Amino acid sequence: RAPDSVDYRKKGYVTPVKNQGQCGSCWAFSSVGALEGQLKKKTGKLLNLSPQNLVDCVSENDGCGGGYMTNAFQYVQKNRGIDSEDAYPYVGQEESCMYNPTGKAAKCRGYREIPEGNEKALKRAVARVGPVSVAIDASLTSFQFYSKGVYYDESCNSDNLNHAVLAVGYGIQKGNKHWIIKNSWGENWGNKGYILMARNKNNACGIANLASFPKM
Ligand SMILES: *[C@]1(O)CO[C@H]2[C@@H]1N(C(=O)[C@H](CC(C)C)NC(=O)c1ccc(-c3csc(N4CCN(C)CC4)n3)cc1)C[C@@H]2F
Ligand code: NA
Repeated sequence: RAPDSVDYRKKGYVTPVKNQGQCGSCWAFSSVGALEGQLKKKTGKLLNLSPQNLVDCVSENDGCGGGYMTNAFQYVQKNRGIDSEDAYPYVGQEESCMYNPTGKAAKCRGYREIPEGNEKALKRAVARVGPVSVAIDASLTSFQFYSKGVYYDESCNSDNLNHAVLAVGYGIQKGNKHWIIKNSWGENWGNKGYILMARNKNNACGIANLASFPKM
């Protein structure tokens, strides 16, 4: 059995909260967050990886028009690397691919998709692998104005995924099981950039429907 609670913020696996701006690069932030966790586990060092590298260079995605995290991990593998944020900084608009192997800060040997809808498998992956890339329905006004507590809205649509975020842990708050979710809308959004989302509540907001992690 996995631990009852896991919080990778407490383990030094999670970089500061970023702000993607208007660019539809949620997928790229979700992807780099999962890579950053694996890089810390493998090398002992926490550093910011480049979402702009992904935006500009993953041709299977649509840059600031959106993308998938699976395609991002596939690119890092096929490309034999991803650059650091410092080497390839975020500008929030699409530009020509500027990937440089001199700035390479991580590699990827593959990825794994979590079995669809399986929150227990997602829990075990978070516990035993690290932070996991996830997609959710973030379209409700109640999500937009999240402040505190465990987020649950009966109107959330588990069949309508429209945002990519990072599951950095899980636990329980006053009896309500949750996922600890890192967003990419700045520290001013939510609770210092984070939201606790209902866990084991009928796959609320589709949290386990499009989850994946990279391998290093
Ligand atoms: C996030 O910033 C949240 O708001 C934005 C952005 N979104 C996404 O990235 C979502 C995330 C999923 C639900 C995990 N993804 C998409 O909406 C998405 C995925 C793929 C594509 C795609 C790939 S190739 C391609 N095109 C279209 C255009 N033609 C000319 C070339 C190929 N499109 C697009 C969008 C959701 C929201 F967009
Ligand atoms: Na692909």
